[PDB]
Amino acid sequence: GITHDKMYKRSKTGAVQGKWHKKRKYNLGRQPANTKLIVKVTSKKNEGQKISTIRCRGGNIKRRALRLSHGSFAWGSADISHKARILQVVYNSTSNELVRTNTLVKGCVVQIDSAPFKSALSNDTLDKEILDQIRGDHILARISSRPGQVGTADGYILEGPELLFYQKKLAPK
Amino acid sequence: NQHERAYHKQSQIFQGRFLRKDNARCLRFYKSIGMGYHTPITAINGTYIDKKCPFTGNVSIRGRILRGVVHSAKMQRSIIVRRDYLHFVQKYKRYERRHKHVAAHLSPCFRVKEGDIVTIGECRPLSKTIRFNVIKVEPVSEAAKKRFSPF
Amino acid sequence: ARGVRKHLKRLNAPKHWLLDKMGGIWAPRPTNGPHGLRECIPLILILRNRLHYANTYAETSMILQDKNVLIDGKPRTDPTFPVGFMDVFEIPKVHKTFRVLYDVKGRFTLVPIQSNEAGFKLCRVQKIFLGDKGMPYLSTHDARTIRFPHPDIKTNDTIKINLKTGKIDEWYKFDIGKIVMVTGGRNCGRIGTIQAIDKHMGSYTMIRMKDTEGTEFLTRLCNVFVIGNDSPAVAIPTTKGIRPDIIKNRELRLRSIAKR
Amino acid sequence: KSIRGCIVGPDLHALSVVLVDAGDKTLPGLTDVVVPKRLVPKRASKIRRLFGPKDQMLVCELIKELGGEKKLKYPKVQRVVTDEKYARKQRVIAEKKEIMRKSLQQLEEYKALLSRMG
RNA sequence: ACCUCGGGAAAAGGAGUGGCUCUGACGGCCCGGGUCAGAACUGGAACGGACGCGGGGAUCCCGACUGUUUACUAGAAAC
RNA sequence: CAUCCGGUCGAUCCUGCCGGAGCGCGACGCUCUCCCCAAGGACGAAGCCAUGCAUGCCCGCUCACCCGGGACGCGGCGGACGGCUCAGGACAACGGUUGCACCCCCCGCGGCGGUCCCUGCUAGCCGGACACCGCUGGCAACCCGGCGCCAAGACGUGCGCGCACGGGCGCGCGCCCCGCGGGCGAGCAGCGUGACGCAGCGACGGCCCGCCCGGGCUUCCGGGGCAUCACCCGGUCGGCGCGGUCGCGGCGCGCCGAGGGCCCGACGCCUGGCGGAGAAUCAGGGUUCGACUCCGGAGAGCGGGCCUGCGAGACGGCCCGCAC
RNA sequence: CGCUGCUGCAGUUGAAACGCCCGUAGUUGGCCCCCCGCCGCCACGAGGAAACGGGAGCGCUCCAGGCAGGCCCGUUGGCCC
Repeated sequence: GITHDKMYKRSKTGAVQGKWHKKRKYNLGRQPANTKLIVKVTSKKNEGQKISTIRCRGGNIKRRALRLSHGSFAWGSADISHKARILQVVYNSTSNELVRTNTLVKGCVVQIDSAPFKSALSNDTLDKEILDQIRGDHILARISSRPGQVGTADGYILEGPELLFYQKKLAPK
Repeated sequence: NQHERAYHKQSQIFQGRFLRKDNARCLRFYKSIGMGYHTPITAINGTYIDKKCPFTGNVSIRGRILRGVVHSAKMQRSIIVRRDYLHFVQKYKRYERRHKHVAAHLSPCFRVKEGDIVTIGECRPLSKTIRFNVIKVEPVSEAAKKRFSPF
Repeated sequence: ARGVRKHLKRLNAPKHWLLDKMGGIWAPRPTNGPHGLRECIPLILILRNRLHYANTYAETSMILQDKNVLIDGKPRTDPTFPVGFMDVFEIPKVHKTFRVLYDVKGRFTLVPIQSNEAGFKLCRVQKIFLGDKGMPYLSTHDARTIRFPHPDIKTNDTIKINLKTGKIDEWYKFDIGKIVMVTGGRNCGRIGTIQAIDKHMGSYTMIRMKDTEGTEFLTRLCNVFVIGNDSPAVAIPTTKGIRPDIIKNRELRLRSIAKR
Repeated sequence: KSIRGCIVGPDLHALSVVLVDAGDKTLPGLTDVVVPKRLVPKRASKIRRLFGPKDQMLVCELIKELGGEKKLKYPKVQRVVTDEKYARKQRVIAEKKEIMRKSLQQLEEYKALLSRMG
């Protein structure tokens, strides 16, 4: 019964708009997916990453992710891409309450294990700052994929002014 | 600017471009608008972001391109364009001047004061009331009278 | 609401179909296929009304079930199969084959053709699009889809389909001077040379074409179908889209009714 | 619809009990009856079980579809390769290659058409 | 409701409230305040957990009111 | 397809209403020789319903005591169309006009066709298994239990062409602008390359791809009465970041601002309010109605909620409360 | 019923000029430039439903009708709205 029609909403003036129809299955919206992480592998290993699949109007299926673990992350200015497990979620624009639960949302800044990206550090002088993150086992990456709309969490390693901005916000914690 | 709780970047411009030199240094994406309109210099030279701005953002101009005066610039990067028009009644062959208000997105590239003529161009439903986006502005004087104009 | 409509009311049905108001409370519901309802006419209507070969819908189904008629060379059993411009309706058992074109008054007309003419049918490319790994495809008015077209062909350029090998034969490109036949609206059913094409950037390219009566008709690119270069190419109806006016048709009607 | 629970209780009308083991005992029902199942295998693997194209290798009854003239009754075999069937699949596999072959040929021509123009 | 427009009014009539674990606000020039929000999570269905601390409404009669009054039987509508 | 005439007076001329004169379209009375066409429980009860009836067809897959009848089931396709009514709803539906560079779609038609692996492939063709059915039963009725055999263009699995390729991801034009095209008015597609993923059909090679037809929203302009309704709104109005959706959007949620609407009548309220195409009457101008034939909308006693499917918030589907 | 009045009502006395002045919204504005740009504006298009209403033709025996008919404009069923 969750619906995205504007029949139940007011006008520009703020006038009540009379309802002329009952709910439509063409206007329905499904409940939101909380894409948690398998962060605590100790007691979360008992549930492998699970991606559900929901039928949609047209019969086309949208895979929706319930629990995720790893996604393709790419260092663009180095052309180094590897599948990396997501260690932790930090700093979301929508709410920092989400960050506590680790629920993944497109645009959340995550931390990924640098062990897959180890070869790039040995390759000489790739960028500068990102190399230090590879030397320490945590690299910041933004999830660029919508978990729950494709059931995947791929992303990009943060670089440039964006990396600095995110780090500055996360400096005290 | 820590208070900005989210980094705002043009989607097309890879963040890495700001480093290195000039090989693929386009640091700005400016798209030609069609229907014979010219790109403002402030979209090319601008340092603003704005997804809704037609020239430097992910919005398309298609459909009716009406023109109207600016009722007010009070909203955040938006204007309520007032467009005047005449409605004819046949029984009394006299007409009735009728006015409508339409919300429009104002690009930072443009700067409008109330009363200015703005050529709004139709765009994707961008908000509850915004389905039009300013495509060009021509300035008007401080005080020249309200003047009914149905251009 | 809910899904699709599988019924057509008689007065809703297109005027050109010329169905009787008191003839029925329902009209054939035209099916989907190569032509749309506004730009089609059901196979049952050609056989029941103009041909009169089958007295009732039931007889038309019996004939179709036995594959008596073949359109485009293929025997089709659809009573409601959509039929439109340049479709070759050939009934071999009766020994008579004709094309389906447009009359000056806009009703679809059966125009007799020779065996060479029967073989090929003209087509109009709506546009060329990239799909399935990037191969180009051209979509004809008859919805026939042709992969890998020759590069010169553009949007709105008439081409000719072999219909035996079903491939492109030749291209008569749309340009100033080339003879065209209007397919829709007030000037539907008129063959004229193109005087000019108005670009009208933004929407509705509007073209002006004039027949040999010195009268120019102004019609947008949507219903302009090229029929050969300066030559009319494929055989055209006897009136030849010359635009008979109402007063002139009044005299013609009176001569016909003079005969008893 | 109202259903009843798996636990059995003092009130009851019908209980259905399969037998894991009767025991050495002899019961007039279940030890004095051996069931001759009416139906017989109608598939390729099932025909190759009881009797080890094997269409003729089936027992035959004389019953009509609806129930002096008697039709010898054979239940139709299924999943058995006919010689035309094997052939039918064989030409579709060849047809699939032909579709690839024609597309393979059309592809070189189209690459060439752009190349010859430039 | 009513009103001398000040009141009535804390009207009536409700909802929340604990502990822990956090996250924002707010100054000065890395240094201070401990108040105000917003969350989770937890508890026999609990939290102003003692204590402190209006029952409420509708009227009628007198006296406008705050005042004062028979020490020691009237605190009033009396003065 | 332009008209008047009786009634204020002792008389008279006015203004002014009153009443007649015409046509409808419903009722009511009286009466009716035939034939043709033709409305018919809409009118403040969208009150309640007894009965019978309105949705089937197929023959894919026959070991049902005629035959190759084509029971029954299983499968398949339709039941979402159509019919019915006007309760709801007054910047709405609806009508013309746009858009989707913000989309979804069965059939049909015309195309296109390749599907990594390691294992596990049987590919001359693979597993099991469910009714129908046989028996054993429980039912007041409804309704179903258990046991055993057996089939599919049903099901489960998989043969398969590392330019094998569903989704999503990262990257890959500019130099003031605009002047070829795969394709536009519009930087849009497509793909090249890396990381992911291994989805679909592949057991009588269809996935996909257009067009259509339908849908969803979208622009513009029109879209009641009341001032004894003058101020109104507070997700209200914008911006951002997400989620959700077929998608776009306060649509929802955070976050941040303070908008937004209004004598060119906002907001409220009422409507014995479906709207148009149209209809009645009619010099010209006009007035009133539009349930009802076509089109779009909305609802099946009332609120809700769902499943199936390509499409239903379906009621001759389900589930719940509520009356009956 | 020109008793709703845009055509097209009436306000000295029949009903009816606010007691007066200022006054914003609203509505209304003298004369002037020929030769361009927008606005209305007029004409003619195009585009999209028929039925209906007109309206061509046709003797349903007339008629309300209907698209007919008859060796026939590729018989018709035009066209306007």
